[PDB]
Amino acid sequence: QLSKQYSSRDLPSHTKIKYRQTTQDAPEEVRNRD
Amino acid sequence: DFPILCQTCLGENPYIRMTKEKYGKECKICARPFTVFRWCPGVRMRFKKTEVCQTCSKLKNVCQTCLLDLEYGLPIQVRDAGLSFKDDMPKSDVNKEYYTQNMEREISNSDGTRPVGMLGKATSTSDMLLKLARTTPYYKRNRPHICSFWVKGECKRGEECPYRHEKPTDPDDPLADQNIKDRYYGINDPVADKLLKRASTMPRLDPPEDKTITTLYVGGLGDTITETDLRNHFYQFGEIRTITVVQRQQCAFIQFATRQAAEVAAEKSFNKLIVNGRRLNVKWG
Amino acid sequence: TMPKPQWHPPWKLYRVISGHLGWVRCIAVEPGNQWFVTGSADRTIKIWDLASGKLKLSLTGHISTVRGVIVSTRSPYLFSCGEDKQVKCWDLEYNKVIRHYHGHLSAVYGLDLHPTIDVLVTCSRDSTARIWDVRTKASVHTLSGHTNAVATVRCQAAEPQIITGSHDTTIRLWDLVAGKTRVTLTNHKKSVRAVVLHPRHYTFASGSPDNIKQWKFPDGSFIQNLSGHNAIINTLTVNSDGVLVSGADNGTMHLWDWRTGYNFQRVHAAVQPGSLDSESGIFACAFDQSESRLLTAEADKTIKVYREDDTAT
Amino acid sequence: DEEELNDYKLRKRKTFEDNIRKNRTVISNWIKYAQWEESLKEIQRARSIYERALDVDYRNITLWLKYAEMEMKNRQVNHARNIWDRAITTLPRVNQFWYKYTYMEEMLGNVAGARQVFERWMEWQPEEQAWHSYINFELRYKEVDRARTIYERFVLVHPDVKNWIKYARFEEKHAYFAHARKVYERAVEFFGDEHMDEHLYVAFAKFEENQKEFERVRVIYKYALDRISKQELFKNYTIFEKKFGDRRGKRRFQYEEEVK
Amino acid sequence: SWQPPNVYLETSMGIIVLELYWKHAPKTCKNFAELARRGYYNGTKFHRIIKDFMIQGGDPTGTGRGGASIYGKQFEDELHPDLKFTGAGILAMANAGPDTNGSQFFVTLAPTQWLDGKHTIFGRVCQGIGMVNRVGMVETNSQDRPVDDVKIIKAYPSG
Amino acid sequence: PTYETMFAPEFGPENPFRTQQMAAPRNMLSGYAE
Amino acid sequence: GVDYNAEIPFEKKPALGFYDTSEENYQAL
Amino acid sequence: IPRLLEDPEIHVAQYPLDMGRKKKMSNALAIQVDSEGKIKYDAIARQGQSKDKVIYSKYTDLVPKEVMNADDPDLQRPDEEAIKEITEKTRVALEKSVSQKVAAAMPKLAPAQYIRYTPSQQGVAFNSGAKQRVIRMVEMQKDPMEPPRFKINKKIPRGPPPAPVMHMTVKEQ
Ligand SMILES: [Zn+2]
Ligand SMILES: [Zn+2]
Ligand SMILES: [Zn+2]
Repeated sequence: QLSKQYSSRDLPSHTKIKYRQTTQDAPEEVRNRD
Repeated sequence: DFPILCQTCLGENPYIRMTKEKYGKECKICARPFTVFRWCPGVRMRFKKTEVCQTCSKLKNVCQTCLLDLEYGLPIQVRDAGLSFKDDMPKSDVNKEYYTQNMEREISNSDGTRPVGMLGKATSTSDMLLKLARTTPYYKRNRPHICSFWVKGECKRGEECPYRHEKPTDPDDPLADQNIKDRYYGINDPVADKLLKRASTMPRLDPPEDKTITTLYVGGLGDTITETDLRNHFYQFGEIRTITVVQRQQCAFIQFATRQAAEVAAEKSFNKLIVNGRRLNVKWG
Repeated sequence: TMPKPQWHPPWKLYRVISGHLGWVRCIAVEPGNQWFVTGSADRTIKIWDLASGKLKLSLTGHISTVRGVIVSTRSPYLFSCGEDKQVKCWDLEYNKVIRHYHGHLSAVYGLDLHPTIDVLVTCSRDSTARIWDVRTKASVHTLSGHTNAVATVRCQAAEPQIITGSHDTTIRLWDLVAGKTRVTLTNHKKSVRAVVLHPRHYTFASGSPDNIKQWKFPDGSFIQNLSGHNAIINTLTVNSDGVLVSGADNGTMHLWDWRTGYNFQRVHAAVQPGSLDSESGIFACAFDQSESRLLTAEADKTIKVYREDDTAT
Repeated sequence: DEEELNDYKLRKRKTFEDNIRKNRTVISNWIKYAQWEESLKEIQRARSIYERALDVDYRNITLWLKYAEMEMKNRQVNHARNIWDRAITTLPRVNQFWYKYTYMEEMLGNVAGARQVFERWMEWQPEEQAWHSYINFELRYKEVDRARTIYERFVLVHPDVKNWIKYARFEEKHAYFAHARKVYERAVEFFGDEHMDEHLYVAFAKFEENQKEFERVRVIYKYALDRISKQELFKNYTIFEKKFGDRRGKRRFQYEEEVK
Repeated sequence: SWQPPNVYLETSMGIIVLELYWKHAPKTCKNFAELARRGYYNGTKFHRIIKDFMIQGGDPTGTGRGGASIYGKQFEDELHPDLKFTGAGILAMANAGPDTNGSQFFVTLAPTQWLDGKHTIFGRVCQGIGMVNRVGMVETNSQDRPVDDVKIIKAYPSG
Repeated sequence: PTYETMFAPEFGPENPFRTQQMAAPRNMLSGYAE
Repeated sequence: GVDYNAEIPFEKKPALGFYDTSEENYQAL
Repeated sequence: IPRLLEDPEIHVAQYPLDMGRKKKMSNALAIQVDSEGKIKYDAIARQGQSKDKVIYSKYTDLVPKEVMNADDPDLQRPDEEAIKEITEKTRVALEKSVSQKVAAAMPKLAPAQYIRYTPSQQGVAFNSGAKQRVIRMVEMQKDPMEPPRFKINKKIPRGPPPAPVMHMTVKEQ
């Protein structure tokens, strides 16, 4: 029983996930670090 | 997906085209939206469509459109008069909503194929209703409704008119009124009451013409049968006293230790038992 | 004991950092030992240089007390949650909020990130906890269950992915994909405020005012009971060296040998220059990535850093 | 009657529901409602009320007692039996449930049933008093062997000098003096030199005293004392006093030695 | 090749002792007794329990479709006019079809007159009637399969 | 999975326990559908 | 309106346990 | 000869101890003993649930188990590979669910699907005379300008077994 109501807030935004990069500080570096 | 149905609704054709709507209608009982199914049963038929949601059928064990039991094709009031009223279910408003909710979870957790608690009871049967249960499909039930222009004398579609042209039912007959909710809960159902009146006349159980008499006056024996048929049928009951046999009129008298056993053998027997593919009819004295 | 077990060096207080105006409720440390973050009743989130202890950056945007803070490992995000009701995702690339996860009915006490999947788990006073899809800001699942406020939640990769405890004193273990409970433990008499998962052993621990229990995985067989220090205890935290730290509302902190329940050290720490004696006790505490520093968040509006003593024996 | 009574019920019934909905908990509302329907002998309704109250707060022990009680008052033995089982299953620690459960079964006559219940109860390793009640239960019938068996488990579950003494005393009461002696031997053997004191050794002395083994008593008194801690001081004094008494039951040499 | 009398079924519930009618049906008796001796029935479950009808066991797979005879696979029935199912505790071999036999067997819980044509009566029980009623009363699912496992622990054939 | 194993008839007695309807293979209460 | 005085609001038939509740019924007022 | 429960050849109704000879429809749910031991009184608690779903009840469950060594295969994180399997299956299942939710945000089905049905009534006069029937299921076309048909707002109170708990001086009072 799911309503057809909506809201402004809900709509798509930032659908992409910013994965950390290598110089940002990817987990790979972290594991190796002392 | 796929409804729950009587064999009598579904149709007399084995090939069937059946359509489906996701949330078509509210169920007229628990009042929720539910998948609805239409199909054409036959050539002159009406396009039936499911009337109640699948859950409240599993609950009282019934066809979706007819609301007649799966096995017996009997209105619910009947098969409850036949076994167990104490199933119940709240009629009242927000209860109904609540109890339906919970029971919907309980059903969700079952093997899926079983009408919940009733089935624990549903096995033990045959008291009467088997004998009043209907045998063959009944197609007169799917006929199109009575044309209501013609029943005022006017209908201007002529022969084309898909409705049915004939005399309706006199509103006098108490069998007319027939609410849905009512037929569901087993309240004052005219049909069910009629079937109850029909149940009573079954010549059967009162017996007891005389005290202690275990004498069984058996009509319709036939000269194919032996006694050994009798004994190997009747040793289930108990300690026989004796058996008198007459093959000139083909009547067999029987005698048991207790009258109780004789009543039993009547009950179990009457208009039910047949052996040697030949009906074995019973009477007192 | 096994044999007067595992000698660990004592810790000393190394540094005291002021500069919150409210209670510091939460400390988290960044994946590279660069900066550690704090949530406060001040309504700010502050980021501090781990090394020097200087304040790098003050964020503003919560409306009420920030209660919980996590720095993602695989993405440059903070997550924070508050008494406000709001869980926010900050993109540390711009120092602004990019998403907000909406739907708890009361204060959110706690939150945590699944380490591989990209899903966020939160606890609220409203007795539920939620599994949020970080990417779409969507209530994947709602974990009904406890009868009071859920307090601390931890998330793990293996079996019982979600470990949670509440003020109703019972721990439930939640099977993530079902959003249903596999195990209920009822062995604390008073509110469970903190839990912690052991880095290597596949065990977990829970703390209550009365005592601290370890658990086997899955299904939480009972294992041990560390008894000693009795306070309303807000923090349990563990090093790879098997050092378990218990914070408390009365200010006290105790260090434990994870294996045995040997409580080697008791630290009672002075309250700040002003302050009042009653405003003592540590709301929370954490370990840098090197396991060489213990950071505590205190009601006296400070951050204390503890350093393991090198002369020790 | 027919309608007039009915209206009354709606006003009360509706009021009860309103009270519950307003406050939700505050189970005095739940209970009063249950009681009223019980009084009208609408006990199926009452059952549902109690179950609803349990859904709100299953830990509340008054609620459960009222529920079980209601069933018993209406002679609904099997309902009550179910309920009791649930109560002890979900709240095992509540001793009130166990005491009532066994009492009910005893009243019904089901000794076996009661025994079964007590065996379940004992698995929780409860409290001295519970064990006493189990033993006493057995002793309302002859069943002395059963009683002794229970004691054998009990003195290890709660290995307190006093309990051991009690066990020995039990044997004395029923004249199993051979076994009583053995029990004392076991107690002293078990506790060992490491820890034992006054009470047990005194009690053992008293036992042998009553057995008329005075020389043996002195042997025990002396040898076991020297074998262990002695002086603590109060205990030692008590022991000494006991010894003196035994002796009583030229010869005031230690009168001078104690003073000097 | 010994026709011993009683057979012993030490089950989880309790111990049941049975009398074989070597008199009427030696082949089936030999089958059952030999399997008992072998330990064939040890660890098996009473896979079907039908209240007020029967209890069926003797299937090492637990499926209701397994089991095999010392005669190899299936064998012939030993039907007999004196052997009818009147009363409870009657021991008989369970046959899918005529003259085909597997170890599986069943114990009546009541008079079952309609079964004579179908099955060969092995014998009769002697001790364990409380046991069989308690087994009979065990909760089962829709397929007559017990929710818990009621198993035979040790089978013995003296004689 | 051989014919011998797959199609071997289920052994021995049939329990009247089930109503004509109860005895039928099923997926969905009213019957079996696929 | 009839969720009260007609039909038992919401019904929980008690669960049934190792004993016989079939026989039991109760008296009027 | 006996004529009592105390004491096939008999050709008598005999019921030896207590097998019931008259209808009762008794409520009682069979007491059970498992293998060697115990009357399964814990069966109360399970009652609502399936056998599969676990529920702690006996005292033994409560009592502590010790040690387990530095490590044993007994406690370990399923493995890399189990995690990968679990994670992947989980991921797909969640995505399906999400797409359904997301269907709202983004306002077309064309499958004709056949099914074969066995009835449960049978009897040879019920159909024309077929043990089966076949039904072609078709999804009904929805009118895209149709408003939400029916009203969802209605609200009904939250539904209700507690796990066992297994967990004062006058002066203190
Ligand atoms: Zn409905
Ligand atoms: Zn129909
Ligand atoms: Zn017309």
